[PDB]
Amino acid sequence: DTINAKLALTMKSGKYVLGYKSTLKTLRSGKAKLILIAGNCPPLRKSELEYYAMLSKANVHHYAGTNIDLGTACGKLFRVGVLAITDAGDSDIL
RNA sequence: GAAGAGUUCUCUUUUCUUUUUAACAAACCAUUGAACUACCCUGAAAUCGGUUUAUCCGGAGCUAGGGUAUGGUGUUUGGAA
Repeated sequence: DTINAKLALTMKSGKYVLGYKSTLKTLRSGKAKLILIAGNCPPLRKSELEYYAMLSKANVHHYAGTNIDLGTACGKLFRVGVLAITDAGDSDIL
């Protein structure tokens, strides 16, 4: 299966936050299990998000597709630069 | 409104003139006129919203709420009656 389907599954039944500021909050709290980073993300931000994840022992997936594709992949009609998944629910993302 | 003047068969509570306030200094300031202009904080937006005369803006963080800065040929005064 593709990550888009897993992302579509985990948003039907699951927990998530969208965007940079909310992602940092879940990484700080320790409830972020997996963060998805858009392919065209700012290069400095990617280093910061990767560092936050390593400190909180969360997985990072730099998956191909821009913030436009990531926004579409979550079913939203706006660009998404980074996702944080606190709960897969019924999906097999983790 | 006031002071003076012009006209006045008749009419005209009339017509005309004067009724000013500098550099500089201080405190405020989007109030009273011009800002959500830029930035920050909270928060996280699809039933998408905000918004200009001019359609641009937002998960790279909208709307909203509260702040910070920019400051006079503005205000209140000193100067200055």
